[PDB]
Formats: sequence, structure tokens, C-alpha cells
Amino acid sequence: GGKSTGFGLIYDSVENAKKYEPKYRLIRNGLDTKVEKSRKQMKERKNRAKKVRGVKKTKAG
Amino acid sequence: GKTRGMGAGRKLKSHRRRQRWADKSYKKSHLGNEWKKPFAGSSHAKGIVLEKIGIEAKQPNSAIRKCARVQLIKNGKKIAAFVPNDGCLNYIEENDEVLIAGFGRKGHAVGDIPGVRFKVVKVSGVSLLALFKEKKEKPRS
Amino acid sequence: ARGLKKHLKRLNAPKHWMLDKLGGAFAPKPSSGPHKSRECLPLVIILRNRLKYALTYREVISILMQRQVMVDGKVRTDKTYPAGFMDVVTIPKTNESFRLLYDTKGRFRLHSLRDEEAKFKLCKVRSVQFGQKGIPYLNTYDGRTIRYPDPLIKANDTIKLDLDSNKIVDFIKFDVGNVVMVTGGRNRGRVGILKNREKHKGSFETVHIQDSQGHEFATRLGNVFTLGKGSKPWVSLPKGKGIKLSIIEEARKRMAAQSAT
Amino acid sequence: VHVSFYRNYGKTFKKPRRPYEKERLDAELKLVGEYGLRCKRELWRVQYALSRIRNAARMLLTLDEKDPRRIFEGEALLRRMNRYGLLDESQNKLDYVLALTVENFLERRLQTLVFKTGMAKSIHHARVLIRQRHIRVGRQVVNVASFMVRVDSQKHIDFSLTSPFGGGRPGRVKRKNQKSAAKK
Amino acid sequence: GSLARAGKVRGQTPKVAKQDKKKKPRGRAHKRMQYNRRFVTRGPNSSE
RNA sequence: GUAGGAUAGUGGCCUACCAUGGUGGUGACGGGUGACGGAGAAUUAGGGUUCGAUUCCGGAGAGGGAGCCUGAGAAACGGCUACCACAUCCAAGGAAGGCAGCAGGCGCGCAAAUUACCCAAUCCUGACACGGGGAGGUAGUGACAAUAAAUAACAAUACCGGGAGUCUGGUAAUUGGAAUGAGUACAAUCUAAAUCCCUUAACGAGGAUCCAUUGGAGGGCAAGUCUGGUGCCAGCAGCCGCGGUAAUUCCAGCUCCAAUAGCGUAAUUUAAGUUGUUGCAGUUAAAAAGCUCGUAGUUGGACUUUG
Ligand SMILES: [K+]
Ligand SMILES: [K+]
Ligand SMILES: [K+]
Ligand SMILES: [K+]
Ligand SMILES: [K+]
Ligand SMILES: [K+]
Ligand SMILES: [K+]
Ligand SMILES: [K+]
Ligand SMILES: [Mg+2]
Ligand SMILES: [Mg+2]
Ligand SMILES: [Mg+2]
Ligand SMILES: [Mg+2]
Ligand SMILES: [Mg+2]
Ligand SMILES: [Mg+2]
Ligand SMILES: [Mg+2]
Ligand SMILES: [Mg+2]
Ligand SMILES: [Mg+2]
Ligand SMILES: [Mg+2]
Ligand SMILES: [Mg+2]
Ligand SMILES: [Mg+2]
Ligand SMILES: [Mg+2]
Ligand SMILES: [Mg+2]
Ligand SMILES: [Mg+2]
Ligand SMILES: [Mg+2]
Ligand SMILES: [Mg+2]
Ligand SMILES: [Mg+2]
Ligand SMILES: [Mg+2]
Ligand SMILES: [Mg+2]
Ligand SMILES: [Mg+2]
Ligand SMILES: [Mg+2]
Ligand SMILES: [Mg+2]
Ligand SMILES: [Mg+2]
Ligand SMILES: [Mg+2]
Ligand SMILES: [Mg+2]
Ligand SMILES: [Mg+2]
Ligand SMILES: [Mg+2]
Repeated sequence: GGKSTGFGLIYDSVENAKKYEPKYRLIRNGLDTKVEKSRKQMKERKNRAKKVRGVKKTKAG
Repeated sequence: GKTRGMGAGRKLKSHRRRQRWADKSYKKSHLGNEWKKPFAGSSHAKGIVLEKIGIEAKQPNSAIRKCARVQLIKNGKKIAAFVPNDGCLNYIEENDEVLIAGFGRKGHAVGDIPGVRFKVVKVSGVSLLALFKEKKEKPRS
Repeated sequence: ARGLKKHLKRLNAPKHWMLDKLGGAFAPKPSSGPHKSRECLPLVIILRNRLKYALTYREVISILMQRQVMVDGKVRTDKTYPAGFMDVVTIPKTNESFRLLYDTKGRFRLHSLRDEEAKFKLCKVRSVQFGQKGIPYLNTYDGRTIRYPDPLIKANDTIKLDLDSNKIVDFIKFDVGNVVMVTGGRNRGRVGILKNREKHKGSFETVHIQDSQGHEFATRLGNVFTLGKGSKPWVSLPKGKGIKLSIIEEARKRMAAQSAT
Repeated sequence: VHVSFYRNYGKTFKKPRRPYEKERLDAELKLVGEYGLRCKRELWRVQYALSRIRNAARMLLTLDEKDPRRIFEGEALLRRMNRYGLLDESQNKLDYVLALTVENFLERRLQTLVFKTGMAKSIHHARVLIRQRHIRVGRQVVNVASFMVRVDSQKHIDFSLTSPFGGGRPGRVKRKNQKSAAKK
Repeated sequence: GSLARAGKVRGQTPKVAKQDKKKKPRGRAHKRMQYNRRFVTRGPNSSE
């Protein structure tokens, strides 16, 4: 105890930060929101969607 | 005496190759007859207890060594497995699954027990040591 | 395999990259380019591992995709671009310009250059032959092809190339008495004077190089790169100047440094 | 492939070849009790480390004294021993390395130095103090009794700032007792 | 041979419960007393 | 060998014709392998012995063969075609199949984990700064293996020794105040998000039940000629042996010993100079062919320029 070490980044402006900073570090500072998603569900939708042709791909439940 | 020539490399190498077979330990491993053993090169083996038998102790001792004929599941060979400790034969029933192991002398008979080279480690998936010390009980009844 | 390998396992990467073995399962696979994959330094290593401008693989892409890095006077956006010996790397925003030169321990060093010196580079001539229509041309070991070269230029010579006019300004004939640097093998990064050339018909040619301190070492002709005519190189060298010190001598310097520093 | 598979690890001790040698048992127990070791493993690893150091010295001594490897690695080995206090500036020869013993290494332990510097009443008392976060080597708190102290660090051994014995607040036993007394 | 006598003696032996006593120290403490009882103060288990 | 054909190209690679060659005790050919090769691994005074399925490199395969399209690159199998072997669906007219990818299931066995989260790191790929990645990482299971390291410390009494006396040292579920993490938990930190660790408020030890185990106590080999039971029975015992009514060896209690968060039991190295090249033996212990010739093999006197 009694001492800690870390890494810091100072950006010239918030606009520059949103361009180069990774998304997860922007959510920590509150500069961006978190989109909740399931990777496994996305994969299953992808495989179901490629069995249909045309505009019906999106409507495939 | 020994061949000493600087150019006698082949003869020395070939001579040793032939003579290693005279060593019993070397020939036992390189013959390939180990795979014909009931364990077929395995440390342990499971089997089914065919019957509970007693074997007369070899002289000058006098006792009835409690053993059990076991048929190995993987190859169907029948062996005699000694049951150690006092009163552990009561924990073994016929047509029961028992884990077998060597007797400690690498396929050689041990002690005064004649022609026995295996011992029972588990019965019905439970070690005889646990049953002997009342740590566990057989899964039945 | 049924074709070309696109991955480089980290332990299989060149040792002079100095990549930590536990940093990951993969290393940057050098892209095809002027220099061989085993004798280059990908821009990702330079920007992230050497200069520390980028902290991650992703940040290197951002820097290059902004067109902020130039190699040999041209913007390069390929992360695994094979930058090699004598290449000039320029970063206009930082006003920095480096030349890739081997240090005395055989590893690429980013030697800072002045603005005036960053307008040219040295190339080793591979061969000279007639092309289509009987037009003579020469190709170098950095993938460059120059048409209508000076007739005096021959194989293994060094040519001074201007990155602006893209023309041969001057050349050095390969001969005993010139200052050369070793670009491969055990003696990589060492600078000395070419003292002898031993030719063996049908076999590799051996060249004996004597250091400024009298140390003599040999190597193959393919690992030699002439730097200047006589004893003065035409390019700026790092602090070591190609002088390889013994481990005992290096340890002696370290001990003295602690006493003073 | 897993990157963790490339992490190295090795063994730090070897068990005796003869397990029930009465003379060895007597000698080992004397060292264990003298230095308050946990078990024979702690003594065996020190012997293992000592064997490695002696083995390196023997190989160097077998080479010519003008061999560059003899000169370079020989100096490094001597420097390493000096930095831990095992050797003295007057013993700058590889032959004196072969004369090292287990007691020399056990005397450089943090447990031994804590006791022999007056900070602890007994060798066993020093063991408890170290593992209880009461000792520091310089600025860093050390809770390992096997920590091998260096000569440059021996004079910086002191109680930790957070410990009750080094300016910190009293432990929970005294604080609870003080609370009980106040309630009365 | 007859298998009816298996477990004879073990069943005949009268049961005697173990006597609970204060435990000995563990680890370093155990070696401390072992060191005092052999260097600081007939075999170890002689029937004196 | 010559001339062609085919191939990205060399070549009996293939065709026609011609010649009779090619390999072999310096082991060809054939057989065995519970044989992928190597970098390496274990053990090693030295030499050596054994192992190497597995994360790096090379090769090979995708149930068994064969054939082939596309393409710069495939004789591809998370591409196609056929046969064979298995097997799914069917409205019985057909149709669709390849986990030695990840997880998971069955079977086989002495023998081996979650049908989890994520592209944040490493890097790869596409039209692409942005998409995707069971490659890879993270966590779960995990006593394969490895590292550090608790389970008490101190003082005063009583008791017991050593250097009448008094200093030091050792015991007690005695009596005292101190120390502390296992645990628990605000918080912060950690992380892609969580979790663990590290840090830290509060809480958290007296039979400090916050209870250390696994094998032993005739010899080898550290430790009992203790007590009860059994009586050549039951059992022990790697080897030598113990047990037949007074058991140091069995079954128990007590005590003691070894290692100790580990320990016991069931291929291979060491020990083995019991495979001996270093370095063993052959009068009688196992071992000179009944005798001689003899090719290959192996081994062969001295002498040439010193001072
Ligand atoms: K031999
Ligand atoms: K290939
Ligand atoms: K061809
Ligand atoms: K031909
Ligand atoms: K293509
Ligand atoms: K990624
Ligand atoms: K990308
Ligand atoms: K010898
Ligand atoms: Mg002779
Ligand atoms: Mg592949
Ligand atoms: Mg050539
Ligand atoms: Mg032809
Ligand atoms: Mg023909
Ligand atoms: Mg092999
Ligand atoms: Mg095989
Ligand atoms: Mg392998
Ligand atoms: Mg196999
Ligand atoms: Mg595997
Ligand atoms: Mg591979
Ligand atoms: Mg294939
Ligand atoms: Mg299959
Ligand atoms: Mg195929
Ligand atoms: Mg598949
Ligand atoms: Mg595939
Ligand atoms: Mg397992
Ligand atoms: Mg406990
Ligand atoms: Mg903790
Ligand atoms: Mg007993
Ligand atoms: Mg004894
Ligand atoms: Mg008795
Ligand atoms: Mg015994
Ligand atoms: Mg033998
Ligand atoms: Mg002999
Ligand atoms: Mg005879
Ligand atoms: Mg005889
Ligand atoms: Mg001669």
C-alpha cells in the first residue's frame, strides 16, 4: 500500500479523443453509451438470414 | 580381447547390438511379449469378479490367502487378484466391478502367495482402504 | 500447405525485432515489398515498439491511415510495410526523420537525420543487364530498377539515390580500401575497411574487413554494403560507428557509468 | 496454441538420496531449529542454490585463467556474492566461492537479520513479525522470511510505517480492548 | 481353502476409543519443540 | 541410350525402338515397430541410457479409395462427382449427409474440463481506419506439474536442568496482556463487461474446535524388548522373515519416528564396471570353436631437412 501506478492520456480536445480513443474508454468517462448485444445471438441471426434471398432476409425472424 | 582398431567402429557397434539380447531386462522390453500380458502394458485394469477363492500359503508359512478370480473387461482374460488387509474379502461379491493393479514386482509373484501377481484396489468404484477404515461404504443395499 | 502462409507465429519472428514471447501468439507478418521479410522492420514495430507513438495495433492503423508517415519520400499506409536497411522514414508532423541502420549488436536503429541528409539514400546494385529494346538497366537490393545507368556501374557497387529526382547522383565501385558495413550474419552492424577479396569459383566470395581498432573479421560478399569511398562513409553512423566492443569492455563501461551516474 | 504454455518454471530443491541417515537428520534439524525454518524443504532449497553457485565456480576454475569467458563470468559471480554479503572484498577469487557453506546463505535471510539486528527477541519471533507485515526493506514492505537481503539494503531494515511498531495505529486487539475499557 | 474365517481376528478385537488430547503445534512450531527436545534438553520411545 | 508425347519445367514421368543393365555381409530385398521427423525432454562426474502424440519448423490426413471443377495458388473436403462403409429426413415420389475446428454427447477405456463471455490485447482477412475471426483472449472446472508461504509469538508464575548461591535454557487444555491473516465486507481499483489478485472502513483467535495429514516403529531404515486381543487361525511381509497361549513384525490403545499441505500404491533413468568405447568377464564360479586353412573385415617394422 501507500503507492499506485497507472497510465494517463491527455487529449487536446474532446473531439480528438472521440476519434482516437477506443470505445470502451469513452464509456468509462461518460462520453459514449453502451449498446447491449449478444454475440451468439448475432451469429445465429447471420446463419438464419443467409438461407433467404432478397429483401426477405431482414424480415426472417 | 576387445577389438581396438580405429577403423573397427562397425564391429564394436554390431557386437554390442547382438549381446544386449543376452540381458534379461533388455530382452523383456524389446521382445514385444509385454502386450500379451493380461494388462497389456497397463498399470491398472478393471474386471468382473468370477468367484471368491482361497490359496494355500507357500511353505514354511501356513495360511489361506484370500484371493478372487477376475476376468478383465478390456480383453476377457482371467487372473487371480489378492485381496489385502483383514476381513476385506467380505467387501467383495461375485460379478462385481473391481480395479486391479500389480503386486509390486512387475509381473512376478510376491511373498508366500503362489502364482499371484495382482491385487485388488477398488470394489464397486470404492477403494478397499476406505472400506477397511470405514471411511466409505459400498453403493448398494 | 496448399498455398501462401499469411500468419507469423511470435516465436518464429526474427530475433532482432525483440518481441516479448508472452506478448501474444502472433507477430506482424511482413508484407511483400522492397526488402525481405527476415531483413526488414515493419512500420507497426517502428511506430509502436520503437517510437512509442502508438500503444496498440489499432492505433498504428490510425496513424498510417492519416497519411502521416512516409518511407523513401512516399506515403505508406500498410501496417506491415517492410522498411529495411538505408530506408528513410519521415514524419512531417513531428518534424522527425530517421534512417534504418544496424547497431553494433545487429539490430535496426532509428538514427535521427537532419533535414538536408534525409533527401537521399544508399542502394546496393544487384546486377546490370540489357532489358527490352537493348536498353541497359540495373536493379538494386531494395527492389528498385533504374534504366540508363552509368556504364561504369557494375554489380555489388553502391549508388547514391536522390529521393526527389529519383536519379543516381553518385556511385562507389566495390573495391578493397573502401569503408563498408556488414548487413547480415554474425558480424551484422560492424563497420570496417575492406582489406581483401577471396574468390572461389562456383562458391561464395569471402571478404576480409578490418575494424578501425585493428579487429579483423570475415563475411560473405552478399552481406557487405559499401558506405563511402576511402575511409569516410557518405551517411551518418550511430554513436558506436560500427565498433563492436567485447563483453568485458562493455561491462567495464557499465561499471564506470554507475560510479559517475 | 496457448501463450501461457511458453511460461517457464523449474524446481528449487532436491530430496536426499538417503532418507534415514541419522547423522544427516541430526545436522539438518540443528540448522532448522537454529534459524527457525518451517521444514526441511527450506534448508534443501538453500543447499540446491549453493550447489548451483559452486558448480558454476568449478567450471570456471577448470578453464585457463586467461580465457575471456573465465574472466567475464568469474567477475560477475564474485560481484553477485559481494552484493549479498556472502564474500568479502579480500576474497576476490573463485576459490573462495567453493568455500561457501549453507550457514552463509542462511545468515543473509531477512528472518536471521531481523533477529540479529535487535528488532526481534528470538529467531522464531522474527518469523512471525515478517509474515505479519511489520518489517520493510527500505520503502517496500516484505512479508517473506526467505528474502535474501543485500549489503546495500541491510542498513535500511526497519518497521513498516503502517505497523503499530513503526508509527502506525495499534492493532485490533488493543483497539478493541481500549473500546471495552471506554465502555466501562 | 475355507473362506468362512475371513475377518476373524479383527472382529474379535475389543473396541477401544481413542483418547482426545491437545494437538501438537504445526509447521515451524513443531520443529521448534522437536529441536529443544533433542539438542537443548535411551531412545525417543524407550519404555523407561 | 535415341526420337517423341505430357508437364510450369528436369526426369522411364509416359510411348516406340534399342542395349543388358541396376542393388547387395560396407546387410540389398523382405519382415517388425504399441514408428510422423526435427528443434528438443528425463536422467546425467565423464562417456552414456531412455523418451520425443502435443502449442516452434517440416510433412501428412480430413470415415475408406478414386476423380475433378474453380482459381495466382487445392488433386480442397466447414467445394463438387462416383463407388464402398455408416447414417438422417420423407406425405415413401425423393432429398440431405462428414466435429482428427470450439463446446458437448455416446462408446472405448487405468486414463482427460464449460453445449460460458469477448474481439479489449496479439495478429489475420475483405471493397475495407469502421465488418468478421470458437484463430486468439477472458472466466469456469482443474492436488498434471511448478513457486512463495499460515496453523502461533512474547511475558509473568508453577515445575525441571545447566553454567548453598544466582544468572541463562526447557515444559504446562495454568494466568496475562500484544500481533495477525484465513474469513467477511463499505469502497476504490482491476476488466471489453465481470471475477480474482493488489489496496483498504468496519468485523474477525485461547482447548487461538480457525482441531494436519499420509505412511511407519525386528533388520535393510529414522522410530517401543509398552498394554489388551488373537494362537501357524486371522493377517503381515517389496527382500530376509513374523504368527503353533507370555507376538518388539498380525488386530487395537498409547507413545515415538519420517516427510509435511502434502503423502502412499501400481513404464523408464540412476544404482549397473550386472552390456563395460571410456570400462567388465571366459583354468576351476555362466563363458576358447576338436584342429588347421582361408576371402571380406580389422590390424601391420624401420628409413627421406636437421642444426
Ligand atoms: K558398448
Ligand atoms: K506444398
Ligand atoms: K518434364
Ligand atoms: K529416354
Ligand atoms: K483467385
Ligand atoms: K481483436
Ligand atoms: K480490420
Ligand atoms: K573409469
Ligand atoms: Mg592384450
Ligand atoms: Mg494449415
Ligand atoms: Mg552459383
Ligand atoms: Mg526426353
Ligand atoms: Mg517401351
Ligand atoms: Mg520416434
Ligand atoms: Mg503410427
Ligand atoms: Mg513430435
Ligand atoms: Mg499413435
Ligand atoms: Mg491435443
Ligand atoms: Mg504442426
Ligand atoms: Mg489435404
Ligand atoms: Mg471420425
Ligand atoms: Mg478430398
Ligand atoms: Mg468439419
Ligand atoms: Mg479445412
Ligand atoms: Mg487426469
Ligand atoms: Mg487446520
Ligand atoms: Mg489475503
Ligand atoms: Mg503397532
Ligand atoms: Mg533404527
Ligand atoms: Mg501382547
Ligand atoms: Mg517392519
Ligand atoms: Mg544383470
Ligand atoms: Mg560380471
Ligand atoms: Mg562344473
Ligand atoms: Mg564353467
Ligand atoms: Mg610404420
